[PDB]
Amino acid sequence: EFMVSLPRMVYPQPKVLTPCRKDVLVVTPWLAPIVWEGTFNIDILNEQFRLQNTTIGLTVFAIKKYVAFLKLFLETAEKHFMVGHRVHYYVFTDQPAAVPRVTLGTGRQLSVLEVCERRFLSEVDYLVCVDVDMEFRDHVGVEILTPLFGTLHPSFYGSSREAFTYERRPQSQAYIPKDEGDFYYMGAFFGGSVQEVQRLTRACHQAMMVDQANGIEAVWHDQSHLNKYLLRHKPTKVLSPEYLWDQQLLGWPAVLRKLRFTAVP
Ligand SMILES: [Hg+2]
Ligand SMILES: [Hg+2]
Ligand SMILES: [Hg+2]
Ligand SMILES: [Hg+2]
Repeated sequence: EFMVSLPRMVYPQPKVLTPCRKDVLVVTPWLAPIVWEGTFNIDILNEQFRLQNTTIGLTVFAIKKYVAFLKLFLETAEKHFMVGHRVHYYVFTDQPAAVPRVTLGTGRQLSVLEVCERRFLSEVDYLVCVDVDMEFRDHVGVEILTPLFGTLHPSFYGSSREAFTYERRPQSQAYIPKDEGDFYYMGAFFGGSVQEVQRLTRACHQAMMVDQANGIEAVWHDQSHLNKYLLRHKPTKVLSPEYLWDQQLLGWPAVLRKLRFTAVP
């Protein structure tokens, strides 16, 4: 928590009387930034995070045929994910011997765990939880780091809340009525401090057990419960769909200046 001074740095003065974006919302109503290209100066942010010796954990589950996605996923993470910072990849897999041997940059490591415990608390400062059937195509960096973040679902970012595919059955712990909801977050990319991520996954797991005891299974299971949690425990940042895109399904709209992390065709 003690933070050394930034060095002198030369960059454009912020413009108080020029909006950052005129096409999109860049702050939530609980004053959490919404991360779009143009909002952040990455040099400032990199300094702040490097001066804290920040370590980022990146977790992926790769079960059965999903092991095939690891090579592209890790290679492209090496090009685009937290470059310059300490990174610890945790690959959770039923096929440890099939994990590809990917060459890592300095300060980057990978653990294979055969299939949250406290090993994370001792090893990393932040945890980022993503799906493996994806590739990085542009910068994903410390601009996302915060106590708790969710990402806007790319199919729903323009939708009204009544059209969100939340769990709508009142018998479910994930239940959200039609007049509630900020955003529709996708399960494929969330994170935060280790403490906040473990709170979330603990809460989701308990709610999911309660539903199962009541003989009910939520519509988009993990994602429905994620959405309920983030409704009731507001994220400290929200990532734009730059951070979770499918170009084959959704193209490349003007509102996206960059496509950073995308579905594999
Ligand atoms: Hg700006
Ligand atoms: Hg995780
Ligand atoms: Hg939950
Ligand atoms: Hg969850």
